[PDB]
Amino acid sequence: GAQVSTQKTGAHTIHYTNINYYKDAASNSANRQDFTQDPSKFTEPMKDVMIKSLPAL
Amino acid sequence: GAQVSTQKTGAHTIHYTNINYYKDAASNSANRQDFTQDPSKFTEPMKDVMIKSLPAL
Amino acid sequence: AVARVADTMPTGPRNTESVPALTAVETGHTSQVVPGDTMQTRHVKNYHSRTESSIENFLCRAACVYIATYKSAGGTPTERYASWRINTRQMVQLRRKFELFTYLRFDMEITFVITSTQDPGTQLAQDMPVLTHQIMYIPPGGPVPNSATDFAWQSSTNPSIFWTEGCAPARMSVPFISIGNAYSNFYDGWSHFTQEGVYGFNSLNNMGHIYVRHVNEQSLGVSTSTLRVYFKPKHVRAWVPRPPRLSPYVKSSNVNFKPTAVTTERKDINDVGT
Amino acid sequence: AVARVADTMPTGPRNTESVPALTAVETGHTSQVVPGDTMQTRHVKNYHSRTESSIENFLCRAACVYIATYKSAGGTPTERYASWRINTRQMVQLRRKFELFTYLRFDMEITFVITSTQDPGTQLAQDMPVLTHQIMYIPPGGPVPNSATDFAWQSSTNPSIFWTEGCAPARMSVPFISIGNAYSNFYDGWSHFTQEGVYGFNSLNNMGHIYVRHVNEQSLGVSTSTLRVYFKPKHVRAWVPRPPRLSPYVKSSNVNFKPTAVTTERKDINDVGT
Amino acid sequence: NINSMEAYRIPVTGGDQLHTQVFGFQMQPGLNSVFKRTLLGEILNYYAHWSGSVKLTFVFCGSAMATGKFLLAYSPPGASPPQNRKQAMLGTHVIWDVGLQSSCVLCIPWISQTHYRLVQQDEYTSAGYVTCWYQTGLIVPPGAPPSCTILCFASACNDFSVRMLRDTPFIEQTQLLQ
Amino acid sequence: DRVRSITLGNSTITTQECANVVVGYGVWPSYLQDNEATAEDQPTQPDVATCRFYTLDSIQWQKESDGWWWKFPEALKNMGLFGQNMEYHYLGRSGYTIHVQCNASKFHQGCLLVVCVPEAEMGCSDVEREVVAASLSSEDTAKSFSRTESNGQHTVQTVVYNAGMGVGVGNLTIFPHQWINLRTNNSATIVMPYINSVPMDNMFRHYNFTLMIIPFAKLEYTEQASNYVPITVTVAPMCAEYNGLRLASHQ
Amino acid sequence: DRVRSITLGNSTITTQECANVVVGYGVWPSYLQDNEATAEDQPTQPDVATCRFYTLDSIQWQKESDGWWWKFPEALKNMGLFGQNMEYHYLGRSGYTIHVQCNASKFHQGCLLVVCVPEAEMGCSDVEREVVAASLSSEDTAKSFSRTESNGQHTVQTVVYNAGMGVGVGNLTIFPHQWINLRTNNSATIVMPYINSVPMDNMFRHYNFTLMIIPFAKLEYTEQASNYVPITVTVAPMCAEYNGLRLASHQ
Ligand SMILES: CCCCCCCCCCCCC/C=C/[C@H](O)[C@H](N)CO
Ligand SMILES: CCCCCCCCCCCCC/C=C/[C@H](O)[C@H](N)CO
Repeated sequence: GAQVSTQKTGAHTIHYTNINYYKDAASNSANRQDFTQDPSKFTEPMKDVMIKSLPAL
Repeated sequence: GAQVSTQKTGAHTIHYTNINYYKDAASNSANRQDFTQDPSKFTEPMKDVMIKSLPAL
Repeated sequence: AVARVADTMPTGPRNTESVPALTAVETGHTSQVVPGDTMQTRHVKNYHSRTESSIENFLCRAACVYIATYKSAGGTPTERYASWRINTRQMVQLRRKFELFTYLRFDMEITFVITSTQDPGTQLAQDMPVLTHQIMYIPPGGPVPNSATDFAWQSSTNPSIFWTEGCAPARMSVPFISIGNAYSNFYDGWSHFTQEGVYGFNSLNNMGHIYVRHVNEQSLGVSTSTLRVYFKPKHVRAWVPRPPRLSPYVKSSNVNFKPTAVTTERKDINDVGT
Repeated sequence: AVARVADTMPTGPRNTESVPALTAVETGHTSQVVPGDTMQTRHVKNYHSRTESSIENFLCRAACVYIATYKSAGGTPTERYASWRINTRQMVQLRRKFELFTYLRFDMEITFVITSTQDPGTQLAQDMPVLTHQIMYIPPGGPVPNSATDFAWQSSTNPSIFWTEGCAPARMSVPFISIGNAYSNFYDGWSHFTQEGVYGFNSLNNMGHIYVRHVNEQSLGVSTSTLRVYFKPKHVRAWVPRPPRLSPYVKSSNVNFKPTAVTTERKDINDVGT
Repeated sequence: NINSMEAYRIPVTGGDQLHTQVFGFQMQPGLNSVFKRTLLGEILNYYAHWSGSVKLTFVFCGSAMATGKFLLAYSPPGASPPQNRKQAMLGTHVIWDVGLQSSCVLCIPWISQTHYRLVQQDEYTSAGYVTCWYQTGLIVPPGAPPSCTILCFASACNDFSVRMLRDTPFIEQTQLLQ
Repeated sequence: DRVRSITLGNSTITTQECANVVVGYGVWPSYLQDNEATAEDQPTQPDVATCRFYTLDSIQWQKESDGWWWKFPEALKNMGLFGQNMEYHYLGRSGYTIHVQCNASKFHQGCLLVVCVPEAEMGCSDVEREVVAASLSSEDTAKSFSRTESNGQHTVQTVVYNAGMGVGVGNLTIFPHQWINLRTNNSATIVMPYINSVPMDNMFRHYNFTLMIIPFAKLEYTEQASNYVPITVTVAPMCAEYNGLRLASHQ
Repeated sequence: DRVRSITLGNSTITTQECANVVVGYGVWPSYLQDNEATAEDQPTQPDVATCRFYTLDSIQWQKESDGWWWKFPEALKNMGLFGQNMEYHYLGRSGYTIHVQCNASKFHQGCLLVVCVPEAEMGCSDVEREVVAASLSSEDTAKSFSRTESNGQHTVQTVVYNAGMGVGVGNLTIFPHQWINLRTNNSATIVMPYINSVPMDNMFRHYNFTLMIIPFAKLEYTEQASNYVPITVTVAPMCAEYNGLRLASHQ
């Protein structure tokens, strides 16, 4: 039950504890530490992979 | 005492903790996660087992 | 997982002697025909569940069962406290949900919501401390208080809860306290062996009374209060399901009714519009 | 660490055929040119992060969505309680943040902030107990209360929360309760298959109502109260980002507008001053 | 017919036939005059959302010498309701031959774009119509009753689901019952 | 056994007094192989939207009736999406399943012959002339036979004992046939494969086969009984595919 | 490279000055899996007869022009057999491929923005009212933008810099877009997948996405040159499937 996770500190006793008390997944706290990203779907939505140094046309 | 059980999430840190504080079984929380069923007593209350593909009469 | 629903297996065309649609209701049998017997279906993975439709998720929601008012005045000592023979028949929203089943066995949480006001007239209060209420449960046969400030409000064995106004509502748990093995919602019978007396469930209801009062005199004015009792049945097992009721209730001790129509009317038998 | 930004690698002079600055926007492509392609840079270790700019850190902040007032008077029973068809369109600060995305799927915490006062006039109270409020959620199709002190305030199946004044605000959690698989903020279509009816998202909003009342009569005077509902979406996934809105909103059920200028004016095209 | 036993019975008759519908109703198991008061529709009014496939079983309660064939159609809600058997044969339909086995299950599939439908439906989550038409007609021998009676049944399949409990808009009160 | 059920597409057909299923000349309807195909382009294959049961119009078996015929696939011109692919595609190839149902009583009597005649070329009534297309097959109704000789100048010779072709009507039992005897039988189902000399053919200028229903033993009853005995025809295409997509014609 | 060719069905599209192919939000159009499907019955899948290139009407890029829009799939209502399956089936699900072509010269100049806007909800011109369906999308022609404010009572607000939605017209570049620069480019092809909140939807009461063509840099030329520069739009459905076959409506 003790899900020991790390706190938020800036890169130049950092762990916290969290218990799920209620029987529903919507009762939990916010998922504030999921930091994935994939910007290639909007920046490079091409069929062919485009190289920077190679010319486009 | 720590009865670690799973939360409720939809199929496409999910565990919670529960302690019984009081000395009586009626003091507990609700049994919201007992999902058994047996609908054959009202749908098929027959003496002989009836097959779908075989004719009834 | 638990407790999901069945998937529809994929189906092609067919020309068989094994017809599953043709059946016979005369045997008293509900058919097990899934849509794959009468048409071509596709393989879907049904991820729905029936967790919200179980017995415990259906009944574990608190519902009001009584509304009782009482004063803090002088004179008419019947108004200085309230009474309730314990029922699940006076408020309809919980009465109809219980009466889909014949028998019931459960535990319970009981929440008291008390909400006061100041009574009008001359010689008002203008500075009052908080109010405190005593909610005594009397098992069947105990000493009934005739008024407030009585000897029966000591409650050396009757369970009583004292509650000041402004805090969270009072709440306790109660086990399965019946004499038999199930709370009979319906009782087709009598009370005396000579087939005389009280026909119905009112002879089986022997659960006791509930008394609520102000433990404080005040000494200046009157303040009415309204006790609302809430029932949440937990650890519920139920047997012998009944049809839901059609006609509206009339009495709190009877299944007496007036004959109502089976549905609401419509214009034609073939009325697919509009 | 996660989720930091890219470092600028050091760069010297160059004379190449591989020019990275010259590109072509006609392909619909945003260039990946870092500053090391057009000038000489130095090796810095960028320790910044994008934790504050994620979807969950952007939307998990509570915002007001409604302001509802109700009385405790006598007469005009529509003022004795308040109603709300549940929207995220009436208050603009949360409406604009949602409408940067087409679809949304999340859970929610809902906080109720109730703040009362004493209504003027003759025959005031001068000694009142605390107030208590019942905030009933009615899923779509349920029994609507016509006034306060109604049979529909029993709520045997509707979730209700009772809250005395003076304590912490009431708060509960709500799952993803939509029919589909995402809360559609935009719906380019109709309600009937004949391309008639209600154009827009107002046909997709079937979430139910919210009713709030005083559970206490008082019996002397009037006290108004103001319910403020707060929405915090958590466990948020979002799809298909939209441009942010330019013209101010007019209606709570439309994207209707009046045509506004694209920016604010300035004196000249070459206006580096002052 | 709602204050009698005749609400549950469907009239079928003799000559000639088949330019007439047998019955017809919308597919709305929680909000309809037809089958919101049945066993399926009473539990549906305790919930807001529903899903799954619904069965309809039809018993022929005529004489044992009467023949007949019927068309039991179901139509998705995309277009207008059918007015004859040429428009009703294109939807999901079965053909029921009345014989030694006197029942036929027309199993309405779950065709929608959403995973759930509302119980109190609207123009968005409409499900369509259920019609019935004469295929051939009743042929009875001399000395037999010329008209018969069909009964309709409704239940759920094994992939039915409900969600979002609410109070029913079916029972009311004004004061406390004494 | 006497109970069957034929499920194709989103439609089923249930019977309770069945003779059997005659299946063409032995073979089952299938798709065109790569060994025999001559159209170069990719064929379309709508499984559920085309191969399903279509109920045609109903006729009335009177006591003086003599026969009817339907020409296929022209009878399913305005039947659903099967008729919409015929207009848009120049080529077509399909097998069928012909369910014909007529229930009367234990007290009625009669007999029918349900044949499927491939390439049923029909003769005119005025010799040294030629029929027109409006006299060979109606839009959805049945073209009937006449007990006497047909006098028309551009109609089919609809005499019944020559079967409209010049052959003996008793010798029609070579073709895939059943009999609806009202004493023993209730319905008649016939599964016909694709019978042609070419691998595919345009299904506007070539009636592939003709369905004929002819009462050999006529219908009689008693005045207490019913006096309306109808016949219903329900035909499903099977393994249908098309080629040559162009503009719709007609229309 | 600048030369491409897109072959779908019995139709090809050849270009010789191409930018690239923008493919939606990354993904390719596909069929509905068994993991996500909710319709119980078997779906139809016409490969060649439905998924092919359809050429819409042609417009005229004038020197004072400001923009147009088409709403899909309502623009292909009477386009072949794709529009015939929409009427017969209650459900539909498809991806698209939007080829927009406009060749002028080495001496003309101009620019266009070809966006595909999912769920492009559009605002009325008379506020405190509502649009009608005849003002949102014509039967085959293009609905155009206006340079000034629209005065109508039941029309779309067709002002161009608010893009008919209330947003900035420069910020439309989030959506899958190309640019037809007449200096470097000749055509613009965009492959859009199926974007919806539900797995399938009825394609009569729900415009899935709107195609907008807006000239940011206008068209100018010299009097020696040509004075008719048209734009042609060619849209092919991709991986289309349907459910819920009933009678045709409408019609
Ligand atoms: C002041 C302390 C109050 C303590 C509260 C306990 C009083 C309530 C005890 C009785 C409640 C048990 C549940 C009763 C259910 C119904 O009687 C059955 N449905 C009818 O048989
Ligand atoms: C008295 C107890 C009150 C219980 C509170 C629950 C009521 C609120 C339920 C609805 C909230 C769900 C979130 C709704 C979001 C918007 O409707 C979507 N953005 C629009 O589709």
